[PDB]
Amino acid sequence: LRRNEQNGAAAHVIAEDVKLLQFHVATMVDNELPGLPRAMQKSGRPLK
Amino acid sequence: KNVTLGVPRLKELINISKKPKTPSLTVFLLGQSARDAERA
Amino acid sequence: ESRGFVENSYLAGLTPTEFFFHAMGGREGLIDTAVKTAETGYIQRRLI
Amino acid sequence: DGLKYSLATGNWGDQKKAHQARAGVSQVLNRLTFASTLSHLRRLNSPIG
Amino acid sequence: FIGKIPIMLRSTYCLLNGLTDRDLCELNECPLDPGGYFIINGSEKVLIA
DNA sequence: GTACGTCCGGCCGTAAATTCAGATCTT
RNA sequence: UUUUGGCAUAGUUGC
DNA sequence: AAGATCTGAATTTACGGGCGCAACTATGCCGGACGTAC
Repeated sequence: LRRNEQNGAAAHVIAEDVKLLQFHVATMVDNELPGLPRAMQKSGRPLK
Repeated sequence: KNVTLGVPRLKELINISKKPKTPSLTVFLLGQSARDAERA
Repeated sequence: ESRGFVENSYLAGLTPTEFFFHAMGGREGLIDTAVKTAETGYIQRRLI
Repeated sequence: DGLKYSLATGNWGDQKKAHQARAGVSQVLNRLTFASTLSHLRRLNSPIG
Repeated sequence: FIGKIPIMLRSTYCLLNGLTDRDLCELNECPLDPGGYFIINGSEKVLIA
C-alpha cells in the first residue's frame, strides 16, 4: 500500500490493500473472532 | 420428594441462576388446616 | 432378579445376570467419580 | 503418502482439512505385555459427537 | 502403478500368511504374535474400531 | 537433446435486533 | 578456556 | 373521532466458557525455473 501511494496507484486496489491489512492486524492481535476465516501459517495450522 | 442436592445444587447457589431444577415452596399453615388433613 | 436384585453374597459368587447387573451398578460409581474429578477445583477456584 | 500419513498420525479425512478431522483412530500398538497387545487389538472407540 | 498400500500383518497378502511356526521362527517372527496391525516407518500402528 | 536436480516464488447468560400497545401530536 | 535449547499439537497412562 | 406515528415492551441467533497435575509416546510445512553437466 505504501508503494501504491508513492506511485499514486488506483483506488480499488488500495481499498483491497486496506481490507487485507485490516484482516492481518485483527488476526495478529486476535486470531479468533466471528468474522473472516482464521489465519493459517501456510502449514495447515492456525496462528497463535 | 426428589430435590436437587450435591454439587449441582451448590453450583446453582454460587452460580445464581434464574432457572432452578427443582424450585419449591415449603409453605406452612397456621389455622386448623395445619392439623386438619381435609382443610389442608 | 429380572430387574437387577442380586441375591448371592460375594462369598457365594454372583450368577451371570447378577454379575452383569453388578457391573452396570459399579459403572455409575466410576462415572460419577470421573465427573466429580471433572468438577474438582472449578467451584473451589471460583470461590477463592 | 496419503494413507501413510493418516496411519502415521491417526488424523482421518483430508490432510489439509485436518482441523476438522477425527483424530486418534490409529494408535501405536501397546507392546508392554501380551494381554495388553490383545486388548489393544480388540478395542472400540466411541467418539463424543 | 498408482501407489503403495500398507498391509496388515498376517492378512491374506502379508508374507506371513499361512506360514507354519517354524518358518515364522526362521524369519524371526513370533508365532504367538496375533498380527492385525500395520508397520508405518517401523512403528506398529493399530486402527481402533 | 534430455533429464535431473536443486535453487527461488506462492448448556445459559447476556446481548443485539425485530414487532406490538399508550400517547402525544396531528388532523 | 564451563555449556544445555525446537515451539504447538494429537494419543495413551498414574493419582 | 380517526389516524399515523411512534416509542417502550415480548420473542430469536450467537459468543464463550468446559479438574489438579504428573508420566510416556509419536508426528509434523511444494512447484516452476534456471543452469549445468553430460
